[PDB]
Amino acid sequence: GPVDVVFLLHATRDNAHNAEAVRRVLERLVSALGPLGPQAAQVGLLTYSHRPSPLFPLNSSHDLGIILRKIRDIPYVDPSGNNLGTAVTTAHRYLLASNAPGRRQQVPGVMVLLVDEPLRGDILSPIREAQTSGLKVMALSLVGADPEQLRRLATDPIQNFFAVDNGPGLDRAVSDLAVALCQAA
Ligand SMILES: [Mg+2]
Ligand SMILES: [Mg+2]
Repeated sequence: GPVDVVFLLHATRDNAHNAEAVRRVLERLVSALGPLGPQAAQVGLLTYSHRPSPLFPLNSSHDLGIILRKIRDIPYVDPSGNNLGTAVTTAHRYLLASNAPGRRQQVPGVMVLLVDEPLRGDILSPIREAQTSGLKVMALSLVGADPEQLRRLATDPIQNFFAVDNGPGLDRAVSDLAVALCQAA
């Protein structure tokens, strides 16, 4: 069935060296959603440093080729910063809210969190409010992240996946999340 998915990525000059690995991850996750279309899957994207950067809304395009180029051209230019909290809030207010561009009513909304560093500041309040508004929150913790942080948010439990390494550990986590996304519709 139809689904509105918005991915949240940590993107700075500090983790620019992992951009290609993350791109391949996102490609698999976008594939997991099935055909893109106004009556099918939609994808939005926001990145975060200390500040949030919405890159494109759910209805920016249904052309898979264009969407993947946008992902390819994600700016990794910002200074150091890992403010996931404000990112969640911004993605909610401007990309997944009922009034957001391309957001479809009676369609499940999903917020997918990519994390690769220990989290600073409050994430509990933004995530809880996203859940309360009816959004499904999922998180992929990449190598470098603290795997316990997004597991101890007690708000409803999150579907968490942790890459214990950048190899098979990563592959398993991504596959598990891909299955989880397929079921979210
Ligand atoms: Mg083209
Ligand atoms: Mg950083």
